[PDB]
Amino acid sequence: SMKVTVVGCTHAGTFAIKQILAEHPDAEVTVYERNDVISFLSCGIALYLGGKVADPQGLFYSSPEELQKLGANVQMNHNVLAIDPDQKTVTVEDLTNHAQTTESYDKLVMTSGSWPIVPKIPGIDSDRVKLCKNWAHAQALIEDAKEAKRITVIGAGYIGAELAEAYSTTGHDVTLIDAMARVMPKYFDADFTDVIEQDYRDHGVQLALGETVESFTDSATGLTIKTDKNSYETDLAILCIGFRPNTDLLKGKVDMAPNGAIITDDYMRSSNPDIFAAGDSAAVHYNPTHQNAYIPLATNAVRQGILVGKNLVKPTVKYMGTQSSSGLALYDRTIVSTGLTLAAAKQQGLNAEQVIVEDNYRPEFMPSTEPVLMSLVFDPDTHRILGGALMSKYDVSQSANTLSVCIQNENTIDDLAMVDMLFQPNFDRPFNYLNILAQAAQAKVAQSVN
Amino acid sequence: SMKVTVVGCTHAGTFAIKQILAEHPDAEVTVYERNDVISFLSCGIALYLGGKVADPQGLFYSSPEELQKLGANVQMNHNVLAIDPDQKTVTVEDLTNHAQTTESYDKLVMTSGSWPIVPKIPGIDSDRVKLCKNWAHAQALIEDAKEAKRITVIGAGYIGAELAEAYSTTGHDVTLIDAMARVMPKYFDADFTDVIEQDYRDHGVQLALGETVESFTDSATGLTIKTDKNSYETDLAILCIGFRPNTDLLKGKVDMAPNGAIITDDYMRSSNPDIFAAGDSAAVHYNPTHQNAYIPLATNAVRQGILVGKNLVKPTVKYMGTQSSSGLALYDRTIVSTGLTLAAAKQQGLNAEQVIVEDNYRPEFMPSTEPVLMSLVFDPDTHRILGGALMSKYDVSQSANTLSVCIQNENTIDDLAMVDMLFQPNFDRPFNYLNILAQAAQAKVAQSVN
Ligand SMILES: Cc1cc2nc3c(=O)[nH]c(=O)nc-3n(C[C@H](O)[C@H](O)[C@H](O)COP(=O)(O)OP(=O)(O)OC[C@H]3O[C@@H](n4cnc5c(N)ncnc54)[C@H](O)[C@@H]3O)c2cc1C
Ligand SMILES: Cc1cc2nc3c(=O)[nH]c(=O)nc-3n(C[C@H](O)[C@H](O)[C@H](O)COP(=O)(O)OP(=O)(O)OC[C@H]3O[C@@H](n4cnc5c(N)ncnc54)[C@H](O)[C@@H]3O)c2cc1C
Repeated sequence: SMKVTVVGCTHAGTFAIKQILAEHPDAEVTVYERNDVISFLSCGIALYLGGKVADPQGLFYSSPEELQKLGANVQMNHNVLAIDPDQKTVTVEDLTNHAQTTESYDKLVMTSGSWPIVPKIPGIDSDRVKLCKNWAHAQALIEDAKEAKRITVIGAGYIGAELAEAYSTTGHDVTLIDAMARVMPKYFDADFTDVIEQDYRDHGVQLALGETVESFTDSATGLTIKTDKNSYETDLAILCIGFRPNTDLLKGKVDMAPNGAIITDDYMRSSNPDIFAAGDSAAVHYNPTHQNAYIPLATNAVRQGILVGKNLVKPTVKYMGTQSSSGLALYDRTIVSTGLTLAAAKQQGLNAEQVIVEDNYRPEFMPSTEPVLMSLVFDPDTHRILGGALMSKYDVSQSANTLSVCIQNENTIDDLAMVDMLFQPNFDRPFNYLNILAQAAQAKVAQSVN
Repeated sequence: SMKVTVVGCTHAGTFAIKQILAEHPDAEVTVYERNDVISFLSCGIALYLGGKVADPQGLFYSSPEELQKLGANVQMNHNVLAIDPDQKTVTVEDLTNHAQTTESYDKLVMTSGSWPIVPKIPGIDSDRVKLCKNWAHAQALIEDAKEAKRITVIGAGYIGAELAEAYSTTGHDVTLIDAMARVMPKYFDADFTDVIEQDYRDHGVQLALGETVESFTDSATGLTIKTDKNSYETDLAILCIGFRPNTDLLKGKVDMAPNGAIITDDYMRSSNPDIFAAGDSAAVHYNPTHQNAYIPLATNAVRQGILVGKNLVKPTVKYMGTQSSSGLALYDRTIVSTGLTLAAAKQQGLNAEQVIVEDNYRPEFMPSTEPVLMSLVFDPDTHRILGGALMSKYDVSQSANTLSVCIQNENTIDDLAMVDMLFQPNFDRPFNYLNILAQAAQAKVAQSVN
């Protein structure tokens, strides 16, 4: 029977194994995972530290026992040491006793995920510097936070943004450091990040943007972080400066993006047709640019993992690409986005323009309403929508998914300006705020012809 | 100068006039309207009677003074008595002094809307039987509600359902009478309306479904309503049994649906190329069936009004059709839908199947979560989505707009099962509930092929 080896099992491996067992019940599925746990939702780390999680056992949706019950050979606490594609073998180490074995496979599923970026900064190995990815990192931060009054987050991505907000609302002195000029520049344009950065300042968070960390120096009174512009002392530092594909097992053996992300076809097959990749270990087709990108999100992991099971024997279901749709909740604001920002679109030489619209999402005669700040990025010549974002105290998260479907179908600002959307004052004005947003883009395009 | 006559001005006429004046500033636009007010939002009637509207003056978004300021010859309190499309002339009556005039036009915009259906039932002319459409009807119900403990709603569509809910939550004894079997069967299937009808019973509303009103008889202690199965005494009866296109001015002169709705091309031109129709006076292109239908919603009126302005001279912007996307709030429940129900699809002999899913909309480890009941109607052959509905105490209204864009682009259950949507525990599971909905539809299709 067909032998399948799965390297790594958090989200992409979990969905791949379940899919393979469901559609090929005769296949021999062996899975190796360094940790003793699977299906951990890292998105809940900041939610717990922020107080919002009572039972940490709810942060798991699967288990090694469940995959075993489904018919999988589950080998937890195993570290894959080598992958031999020409001999189609794999060498694995049992971390409980160093026992090494060499096994054959017919298909290999590379779901080894990613690992945080740790730069060559002097003193970064300090015990007051912590990572924040897996369940082990979470349990450490859970116990270490009660004593760390001063928290410093290094890296102003969405993960770093969530940690700073979660620690600020729980009685900590928070400093947010990043070398980039703005917070979360991949998701939102300057109009959005200006409001968010003001929210951090209003809540006492010290913003140290545009500064590069140079050294970590430990003393009795805490950890001293020196940047090219200032110096800070903290009780704990957390690294949130991005992720790197954990694919060195296949380096030089399958085609890769410069950062190590495995390049796949539309059926999740690598350059080696017997090695599949899914999740943080792989690149994704970015629909707005029709090129590969590294977008390490759980949405890609669960989707690509399913496709691995669909296409294990032969191509069956094509990958639909992604728009990198994301959403965040910070200081009672819902901040969502999808596709390209204006900055990213121009940074990549695309013909793009932007409209910014602020409106109450539902009529004022209602008992309450709330302003929603909206952005729409579009090609001024083809009118094709390239991206969009919404920010409001009202939960506007589902509108980003509406925009994602628009971009998936390559709809224009003219499609969105008039497409049928419901009206009821409990929810919106006669035209939905997404219609109003696209009508503003039309007016900006019209203001150009005349 | 091009002379334009607009017959009727609530929503479709308001948007048409503003659009015509903006894109043809040198048009002579003359508008006649029986009422002395424009742009009244009839959806606010039930919202006020439910205590959700402090100032009823805010239920307007434009005014005759505004249209005149924009350049239009605004003739309020005028009743158009005749239209001659051959000679391109109109005959109007000034309702303030009975004065009649006769004017010519180059183009005529027929935005005469609709009027409630009044059946030939004995006693229905009683002063205790009230209509519920325009601002004059609203003021009467606002003043009568104080003296009407017992309210009887006739017609269990969305309008009557909202009135019954509004009165019942404000201390009124409510009876909901209708001859059809379910409430709002044009929007929702039985799984949804069973829960809705149960909410009415839990809140003390007397559901008189499957009953046919036979007479209204005034008595000493109010109004006696006799049906074929029961007898009711009430203080106020409100007719909510549907709407008829108010188009008798053009009967036999332009092509019409059997109910009188004016049939237009994709540019809102009637069979007479110089007469446009928009709003409740017209039939709409229904995308799920690709046929003309009568769907009197404010969403269609504001859209088709805009298209009249853009297509006044020559065809410029095509009509995108509609999905009849709608949404309501009944007893803290957000209930939204778009496209075909399974009942309506089978009633028209369409190859259609349905899947029903109930799930918590976001993970259980969050501080709170809420169940959402979901429906997806699809063609089991082509996999094309025909319609969908969602119901939850959490505001899921935006998801119906996502399904509308899906139907607009003729996406399949396979497209929706895997299309990129954001994940963050504040909003959804790793797969958005819309993804999960379409994945269950794939499962139903899969269990039939094997
Ligand atoms: C704090 C945090 C918050 C996040 N929030 C969100 C969010 O809100 N929304 C969203 O969409 N995404 C979010 N993400 C990203 C999301 O968690 C990742 O995309 C997801 O973990 C990727 O799934 P994966 O299984 O492909 O990768 P991984 O989770 O990294 O799984 C890889 C596994 O492979 C194992 N492994 C690696 N090498 C070997 C080897 N030689 N032998 C054996 N095992 C090996 C590793 O032990 C690891 O467990 C967040 C991430 C973090 C860190
Ligand atoms: C209680 C109620 C609640 C509703 N709730 C919603 C909702 O929540 N969401 C939604 O999308 N839709 C809703 N609707 C429907 C929506 O209000 C209508 O579709 C909308 O009014 C249609 O706009 P219209 O201008 O085309 O038609 P109309 O509102 O009927 O306007 C027609 C105008 O033309 C005038 N007129 C007619 N004949 C003549 C004549 N010979 N001479 C001069 N003037 C004339 C009339 O006086 C009238 O003012 C609701 C309707 C009602 C009645």
